[PDB]
Amino acid sequence: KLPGDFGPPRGEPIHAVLTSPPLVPPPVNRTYPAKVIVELEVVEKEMQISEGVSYTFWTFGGTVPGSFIRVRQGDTVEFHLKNHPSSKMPHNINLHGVTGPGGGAASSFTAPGHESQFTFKALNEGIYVYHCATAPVGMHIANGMYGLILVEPPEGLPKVDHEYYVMQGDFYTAGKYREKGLQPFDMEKAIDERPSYVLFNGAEGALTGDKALHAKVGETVRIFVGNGGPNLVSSFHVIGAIFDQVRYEGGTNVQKNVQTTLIPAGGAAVVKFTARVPGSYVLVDHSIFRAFNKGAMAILKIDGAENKLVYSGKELDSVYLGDRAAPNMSAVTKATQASVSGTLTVQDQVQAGRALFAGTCSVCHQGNGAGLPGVFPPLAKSDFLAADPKRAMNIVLHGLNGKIKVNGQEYDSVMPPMTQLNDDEVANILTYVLNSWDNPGGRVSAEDVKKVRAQP
Amino acid sequence: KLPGDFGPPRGEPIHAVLTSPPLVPPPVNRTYPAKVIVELEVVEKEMQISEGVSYTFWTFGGTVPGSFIRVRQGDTVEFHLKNHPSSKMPHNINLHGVTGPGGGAASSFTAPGHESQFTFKALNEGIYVYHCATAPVGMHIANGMYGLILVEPPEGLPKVDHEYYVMQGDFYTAGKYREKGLQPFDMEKAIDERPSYVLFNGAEGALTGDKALHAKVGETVRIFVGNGGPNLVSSFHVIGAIFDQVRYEGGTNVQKNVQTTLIPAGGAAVVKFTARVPGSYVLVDHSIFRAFNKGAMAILKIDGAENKLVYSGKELDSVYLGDRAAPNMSAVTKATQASVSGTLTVQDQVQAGRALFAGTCSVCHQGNGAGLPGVFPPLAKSDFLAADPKRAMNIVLHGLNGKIKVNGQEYDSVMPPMTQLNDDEVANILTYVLNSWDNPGGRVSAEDVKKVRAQP
Amino acid sequence: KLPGDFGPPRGEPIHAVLTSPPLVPPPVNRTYPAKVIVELEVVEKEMQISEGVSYTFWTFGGTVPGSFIRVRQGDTVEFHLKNHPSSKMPHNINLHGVTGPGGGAASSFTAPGHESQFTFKALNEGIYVYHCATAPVGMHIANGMYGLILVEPPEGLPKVDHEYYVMQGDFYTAGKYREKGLQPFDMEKAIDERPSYVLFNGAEGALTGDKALHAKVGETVRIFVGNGGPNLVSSFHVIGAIFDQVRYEGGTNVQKNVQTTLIPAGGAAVVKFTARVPGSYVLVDHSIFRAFNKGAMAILKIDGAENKLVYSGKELDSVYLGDRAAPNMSAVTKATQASVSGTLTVQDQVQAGRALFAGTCSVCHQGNGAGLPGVFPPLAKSDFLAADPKRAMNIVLHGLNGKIKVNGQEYDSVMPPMTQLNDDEVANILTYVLNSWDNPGGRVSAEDVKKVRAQP
Ligand code: HEC
Ligand code: HEC
Ligand code: HEC
Ligand SMILES: [Cu+2]
Ligand SMILES: [Cu+2]
Ligand SMILES: [Cu+2]
Ligand SMILES: [Cu+2]
Ligand SMILES: [Cu+2]
Ligand SMILES: [Cu+2]
Repeated sequence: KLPGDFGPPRGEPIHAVLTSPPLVPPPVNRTYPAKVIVELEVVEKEMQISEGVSYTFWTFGGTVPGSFIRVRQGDTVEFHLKNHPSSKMPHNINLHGVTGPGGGAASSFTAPGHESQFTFKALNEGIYVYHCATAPVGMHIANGMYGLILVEPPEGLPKVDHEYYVMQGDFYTAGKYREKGLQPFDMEKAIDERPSYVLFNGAEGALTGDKALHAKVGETVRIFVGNGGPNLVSSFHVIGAIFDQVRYEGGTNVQKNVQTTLIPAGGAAVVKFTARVPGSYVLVDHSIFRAFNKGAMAILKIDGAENKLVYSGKELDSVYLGDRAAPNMSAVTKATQASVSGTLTVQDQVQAGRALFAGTCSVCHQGNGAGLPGVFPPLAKSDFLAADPKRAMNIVLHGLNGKIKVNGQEYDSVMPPMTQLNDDEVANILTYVLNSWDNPGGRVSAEDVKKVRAQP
Repeated sequence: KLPGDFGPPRGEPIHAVLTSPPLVPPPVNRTYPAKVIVELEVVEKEMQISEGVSYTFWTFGGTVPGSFIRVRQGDTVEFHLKNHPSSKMPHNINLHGVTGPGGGAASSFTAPGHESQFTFKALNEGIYVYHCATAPVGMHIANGMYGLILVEPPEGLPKVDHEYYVMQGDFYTAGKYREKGLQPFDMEKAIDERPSYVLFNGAEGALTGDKALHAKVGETVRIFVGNGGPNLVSSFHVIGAIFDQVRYEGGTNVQKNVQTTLIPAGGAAVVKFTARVPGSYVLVDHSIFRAFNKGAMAILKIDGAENKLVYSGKELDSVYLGDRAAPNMSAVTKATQASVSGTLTVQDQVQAGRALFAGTCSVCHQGNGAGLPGVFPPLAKSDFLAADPKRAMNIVLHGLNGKIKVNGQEYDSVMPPMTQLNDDEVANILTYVLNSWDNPGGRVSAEDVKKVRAQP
Repeated sequence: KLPGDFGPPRGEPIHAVLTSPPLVPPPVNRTYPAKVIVELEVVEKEMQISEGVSYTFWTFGGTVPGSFIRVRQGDTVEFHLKNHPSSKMPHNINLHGVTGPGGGAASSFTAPGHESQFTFKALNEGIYVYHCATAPVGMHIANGMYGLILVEPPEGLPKVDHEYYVMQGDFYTAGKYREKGLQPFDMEKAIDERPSYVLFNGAEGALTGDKALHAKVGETVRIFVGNGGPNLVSSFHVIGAIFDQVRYEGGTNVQKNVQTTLIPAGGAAVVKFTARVPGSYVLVDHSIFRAFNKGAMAILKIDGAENKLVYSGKELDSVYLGDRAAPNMSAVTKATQASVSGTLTVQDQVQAGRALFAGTCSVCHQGNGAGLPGVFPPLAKSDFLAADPKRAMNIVLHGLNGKIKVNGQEYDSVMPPMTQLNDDEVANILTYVLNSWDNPGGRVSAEDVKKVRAQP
């Protein structure tokens, strides 16, 4: 007999439990094969990919990644794909782990307002990516059409305290990283495999700050980790921790005691972690510019007792978490909305600048702007700043080096350029600085920065 | 004793069986070590990399990938490399799995019209890439100079019903993807790892349509899978199926029951598949823009009985196979030749357009141009098209959105731009549309499209 | 108990042995857990990334990669990070394998002239990358802030004859590959993952020529192999040899008998090799343009007796090692310094050209400039060259094809363009050619080449 040869479906049909990320459906907890009816609906919708940056996502079930599907090896799955009548595109589905043409894609082609169905036996146990397979396939996947399906072994997976759902994807916007507004898909960037964002669960900050995953010291955590791509291979890593186990798809091989593991485009793995020390543990793609310049960071926050014999030291994690150490960056979202409305206040800018100043500036100038005498000059009550507050725009954009004097102290160092910052970002940061620490006040606009950036 | 310590060569020397892709030489079927004489000749030659796109390939044995070499662990191999006198470049060979300097490259340097020889013992069992290692090494590999050598274990590999030879490579043309004509190698793209094509066996469509690999339900298939690079790592995947086994090079580890596996640049693996359900099973690099935008798709076609208990659904695989669902795209080849000759007819364009319309347009407008009332507007007898057939060029290149009326029905949707299409492609597709379904006829030329593309 | 539950530290504290690449500290050779005090100092310093190309590296311990740290599983490590007062940036450290927030980064933030300390228990055996984790994290890593820490199993690793330390990194210069002078970090290239250099141990030629690693026939070699990134995944390969074992981080899985293995960004592996045949064995990233166009080649040189039954052939390894076959390229370094000083002589240029001519030109024109009658035309006493020595600049930059006559012999072949060569390189090569083999003498300057390159 084939694999999953467990007998005919028994009992009543089961109408399947789908879940939204980062959560997983419960274990099926049964010892017999069932007929499982799955209903999944495609929805095309604008969502925020980053604070003040909107994108038209194409979704399975209203989320990126799509709704999580959980069945048992040997089940017969009757799959219903609906395409919402608001959709502009046709869609379909390819489930990895399906035995058949297109993994279902050949049978699930569904126009807006229609529904398709096909049936498959889940022969292969494992964790599997599913995704849309409608031409142009890459555009559909790039727009967010991917998720996971778990096919349990017949005895179920071992019990753990938490199960979570995390999926990486690469995204291609016409605009640059953190450029505000509704950003179109960019086919040229996509073909060249040059993403503007690389994210977990469809957005910057999806799993950071107040949206972190949780567990307690001593608890076990299983994460179902997908890589939807379309194009990147993840050097998937947990900062400050180790994986007890890493298992790809339905593979017989299991790797144990590793921290860094390569996930193919379209690949999926199950990882397991045991919490040992409190704090924030960071899931990243260790192709590091993805993690720290394009959004590829997610957090597991562990609460419980300290273990000073295992780890003893200070906890200044804003030095690397930067602007994602805080609970959120809602001040940026709000400043952007107010700017679109034409109602942007000085305070709107100050609070957005405060959020962005973390990491970006604070690593050298400190959270309080004091700097460090002789090494980093102060922004707090800075005579150099007050002498020519406009020149601060050039300093941020193009850097500063050479001998300067600030508040009666000599400096001879190097501030790197930060040209990657967008005009609103520079404007907001500088407005924050001007309105803090007894600086002269006033404001810098995005338009001011635009003019300075354009100077030869 | 070293590995492969099986005794001295016995018997008469064996003059080795080389094969062209996608076929493999027979199992050596012997229990003793032999002296094996291998003769391989380099040939530089123009071949079609895509329909109407020529490239000057540099080849081992006249093909990309090069001729497959099959020996037994413990054999002594006397390797003769000839370089055809028509060659312009010198060449050599590095066989992975060889124990010695350059894997042979140090001893096989061969000018045009010359022959070299070196001898090695095959100590290491496994599947191995070989390639040219002549400066500039990357240019030689990019031009197609790679293949596989199998070193069998002494007892042979387990018997299977079919053995096939598939090798991925990344290619670098001065022109864009599907731009017609003789395309030079592009060193700048190659250094930047920005390929224009990513292919199996040296050409788009090498293993699709009427050139698919075959097997029957119940049969086992072994594929020797190489990645010649030069630069890309393949997220190697089979759509709608699973690999029973994946083994890299001569490694002791074997992974079982996986669908997606990472093959390094210069890597090789042996995969095994058991056919379970009829249909087309697609080998891809799941860095998806490679598979669906740059040519990285190959097909294994399985014939036999349906198994509706395992898979039950419709078979509309043109939705993802697109223009590669058909037996071939020879109409494109022919239209391109006629265009070069100055003898391009309306019918030449119509048939080339018909081939390209599959996937590219048919996913929304349907194979018969009818569209779907209220959702996708018709191209069949389209009053909107007839009203300004020229505007169709702008629609294809730059998309269309907003409210329009077509054949007495209102539409308010979005047709994405398709700027990646080349001028001949747009011209041919539109000529096909104009001459089908009682549309007004006439034709669009590549030159017409060029003018429209150049408008600001 | 956790992992590494071996008891409390015993004995006196041990002040740890750090080593500079390519060497490793000795095995700890003990059976009890210790308190180990580690002192590591950050130094920012200019070094040569390539001959005549300077870069401002940021280093742990004065080298790239940083000093190697070696402890035993179950040790308590008291980590002191100093930041030299000459530093312009703050720094910190994240050690993979540490159980705690940021792998230490949260507790080791250190301004110039300061010192930090934190303590951790080494629970996890394995080889691990460490790196700086100070915002912007990618810039710090790109500038060279990474190394390895080995956490031994309690019984120690098996004995071998040699242990070496090799770490790959990708680097991002404003200038192009081999463009001379002090090269700034290029943030735009880094974000796009488009490195100008890909190196082992921080420099082109760090481990080639007279800086090769050594062993003898019959000896075992262990290499601790890191990939610091920041961005690339290495298709890590040894030319002409095989790895007996490859083990990632602290993983339970060990792969045996492979030649090509994928190392994630931020990953580390221990590989083992047994020397069998004399010669030069090349460690490369087999994304081949990295290895042969961006510096990603290192050498293990094996001395001892020939084994003609295993490998019998000539040894012309300059065909692929090119300009790295020689002991060094010091003539390039010297010519560049003299050019900066305004004291560049004809002889300075001749010797620099001689070094660069290897591989680059010699593969076709031969080491003695004789070429091959009818196939490659001579540079030795070339009438074609003497007829218009200036035209040689265009020939190098833009190639040459078609019918020509040289020293009374007809040629009809193709010399590819070599536009990637920098102006000084072309000038030096041509000066070498003009002053060798009874050619007319004189010289070509970088400024001459610049003018020709700029012609339309
Ligand atoms: C990596 C260190 C570092 C970072 C990050 C950094 N700076 Fe600076 N900044 C400096 C140094 C050093 C100087 C002094 C330069 C010199 O010696 O020529 C400086 C100078 C300045 C000055 C002028 C002198 C003064 O004290 O008024 C301003 C204004 C300033 N920085 C603002 C910012 C802002 C705003 C940010 C973030 C957007 C930022 N800097 C990020 C190191 C840094
Ligand atoms: C993903 C869906 C999709 C694809 C693929 C697509 N179209 Fe369209 N096309 C549309 C939609 C929707 C409209 C109507 C746009 C609107 O509502 O503003 C349209 C409009 C048009 C029109 C004008 C209206 C009409 O019916 O005459 C033409 C002509 C056309 N398409 C031709 C093509 C051609 C040729 C191709 C392929 C090269 C193509 N389209 C590919 C969705 C698509
Ligand atoms: C891959 C082969 C190859 C390489 C590498 C190469 N050449 Fe050539 N070179 C040729 C060929 C072939 C010709 C003749 C072209 C023709 O037939 O039109 C040529 C022609 C020339 C000529 C003009 C004819 C003559 O003999 O004087 C010069 C000068 C020359 N090469 C110099 C160089 C220099 C300097 C280098 C390296 C920087 C170089 N070449 C690298 C193949 C090569
Ligand atoms: Cu879709
Ligand atoms: Cu897929
Ligand atoms: Cu070659
Ligand atoms: Cu190789
Ligand atoms: Cu640092
Ligand atoms: Cu790290």
